[PDB]
Amino acid sequence: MAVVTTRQLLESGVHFGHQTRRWNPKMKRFIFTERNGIYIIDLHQSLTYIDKAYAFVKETVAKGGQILFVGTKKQAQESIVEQATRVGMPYVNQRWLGGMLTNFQTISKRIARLKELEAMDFDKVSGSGLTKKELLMLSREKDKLEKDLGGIRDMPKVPQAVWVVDTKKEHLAIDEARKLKIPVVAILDTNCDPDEVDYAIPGNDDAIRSVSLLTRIIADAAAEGLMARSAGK
RNA sequence: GCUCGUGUCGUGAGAUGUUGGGUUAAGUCCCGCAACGAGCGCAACCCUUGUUCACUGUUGCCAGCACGUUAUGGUGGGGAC
Repeated sequence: MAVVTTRQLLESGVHFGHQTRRWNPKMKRFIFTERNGIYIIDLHQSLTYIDKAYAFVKETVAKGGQILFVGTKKQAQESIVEQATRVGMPYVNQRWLGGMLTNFQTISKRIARLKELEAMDFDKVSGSGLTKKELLMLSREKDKLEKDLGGIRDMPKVPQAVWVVDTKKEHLAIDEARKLKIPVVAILDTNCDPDEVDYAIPGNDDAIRSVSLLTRIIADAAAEGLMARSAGK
């Protein structure tokens, strides 16, 4: 969308990148100016790329829409979850584990187990008595499953697209996504790869708000598409 | 301790899980983790021993009561031990 063009980007500081020490060579075209070691995003083609990502997410929600918001960095832990819960869009925030996208059967088994336990554990703790170190360990297992699984509850089948923040940390997600052929949209700074991302959105990924405004705008896009789905049906 | 399902890595045998840090009598748990799970083992359920309560009182027991061959709770009786 408009997102007041480059004004919001410049005020927030998206133009920041990484220094010369580590760099992905596929960024040769993507160079504005060498300012104080930190690489500078031109932020001009960024508008076009975010517009293209917006168009693709509109098309995905037109065909029905299922975006998996994957995130692990401390700069996005407290940002991804709130917007994903607001839009009602599936998300993972703590320890994206090997599988899920490929271990569909096991993850669905754990989804069913979590669904049944979230009721039976509460019924047992609130009703009939139970001894210690058994109810306690079941509650602890519930807590661990809740910590390691958030918005993954609601998915009937394989998703439609995945939104990635800090692909360097969440590398395995893109490998699974490319193996199973799902659209990928990711935040990439000057050290990431365009070959493994179809709809690439360059920009900083080291600040809390730097990923927060992008996740907020894509959440607004998802909410608008979900509203339009009422007429689309 | 030994393995499996699925995933993943490798052309392949195979690997990962099951490595690492901490802990435990224990692959016992915890933390992190391309692993996510499960199974047989460990543990627990069983028997016995250590404390205690209720119930029952003979062929067991005898605190309070009455005699007993002198004598043996032998006796009527007693639920205390």
